Parts: sequence; structure tokens; C-alpha cells
Amino acid sequence: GSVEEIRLPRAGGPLGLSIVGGSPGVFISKVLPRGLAARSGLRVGDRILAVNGQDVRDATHQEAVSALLRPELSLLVRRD
Amino acid sequence: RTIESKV
Repeated sequence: GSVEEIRLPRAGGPLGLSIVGGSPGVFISKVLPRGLAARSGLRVGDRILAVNGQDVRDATHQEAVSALLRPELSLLVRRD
Repeated sequence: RTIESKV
């Protein structure tokens, strides 16, 4: 497995993704072809490990949702 | 059970 650091420039618009899982793990389920997530390297199946340094490895689904949206955003993901 | 959150 591989780990990558993704960077999405916060623009007050749709980040361009959808996530599933939590309490095991938050995985990206959809990536808009025209969205920010697709333009910045995100892919379906990636596990979100950290949101701007906050560890979301074992975060609840809503814990991850707040981290993602609560106010450039850095996502560290695991990818196989 | 399952949630999909569009952000």
C-alpha cells in the first residue's frame, strides 16, 4: 500500500467528493469528474487518514464530515 | 447503517 498527501485549494465550493465509512475507516466513494477532488489527485477507494493534521483514521463518519468541512486543505490518504 | 456524504 501507498500513502499520498493531497492538497485541495479551499474555494468555498464543493470539494467534489463523497465519503463512506467510519466507526472501519473513511473511504472516498465518488469523485466528480469536474470537481476539485478529481483535479487534485483524489480517487475512489482512497482511505482518508488525516485532514489538515487531524487523525481521522478511526473517526466517526460525522467526525470525518466535520473535519472535512469545518473551517488550502491537506488530505493524507492510503492507496493500494 | 450506511451513509454517503457528498461534500
